[PDB]
Amino acid sequence: MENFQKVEKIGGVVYKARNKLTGEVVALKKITAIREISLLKELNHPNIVKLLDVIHTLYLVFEFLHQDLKKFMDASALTGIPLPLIKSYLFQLLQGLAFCHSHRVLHRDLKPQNLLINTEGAIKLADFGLTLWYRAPEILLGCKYYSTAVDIWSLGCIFAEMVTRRALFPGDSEIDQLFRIFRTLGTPDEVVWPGVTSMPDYKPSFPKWARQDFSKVVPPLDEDGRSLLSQMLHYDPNKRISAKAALAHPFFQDVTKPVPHLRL
Ligand SMILES: CC(=O)Nc1nccc(-c2c(C)nc3ccccn23)n1
Repeated sequence: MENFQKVEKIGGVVYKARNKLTGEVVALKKITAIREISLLKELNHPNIVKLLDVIHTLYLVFEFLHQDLKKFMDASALTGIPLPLIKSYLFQLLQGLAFCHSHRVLHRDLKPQNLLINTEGAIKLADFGLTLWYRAPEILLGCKYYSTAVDIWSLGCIFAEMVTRRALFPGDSEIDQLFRIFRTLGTPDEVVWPGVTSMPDYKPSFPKWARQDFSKVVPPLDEDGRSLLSQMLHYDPNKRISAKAALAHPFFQDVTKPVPHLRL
């Protein structure tokens, strides 16, 4: 760590830093684990933040990117992110997740704060392999052996927030999170989700709300985009669309790679 000069606090704790002798600016994270971290160094992809070095002496040295998606959404709040720029970001994240998922690795806590962007129009996943708003309902209902579907759920909540400029399900506790999901998509039962009533934290006493129309939940989104969102938010994890199959959805027929307007 004598080889690094802390520039500033970025957001254990994460620091922007300069390799005192090398030229690189980098993002430095101060934290069976050692072996797990060694499997991540080899998990390299254009939509995954690069893990440069693992220093057990345990610090993690990542590639640096200049902005997170949460701050970018706040700066675009007045006018909103142009739809072609929303569509490009979703397409790329789906590529990232498809990659992770084919090597059996989950993210588990996806959110706007850990999604990083550059001037080139690229978007990357961070915290891979290491707020309740983006949490999948199987996690809330006590399933202990949850699947890659938990990430697809989280990415759909994020898709929706970009389009509407509001958080889809902004809960401040586990039961609040759950009841907001229920009020929008209807309380789940054995019809839509087989096995649901025999989950560790399921209660037969849950209120029974009815489902709302998707044209109400994300109005300005066109029909292809609303179709894909409803398959990313299916209650049953085995019905939820996989990353690979979402990439072939007709929503991405006309996809491009626009450049964003970033003020750094
Ligand atoms: C502006 C910015 O956050 N850049 C950046 N580059 C690379 C990595 C990270 C990073 C990593 C590795 N973990 C977290 C957690 C929260 C926010 C950013 N990060 N952050």
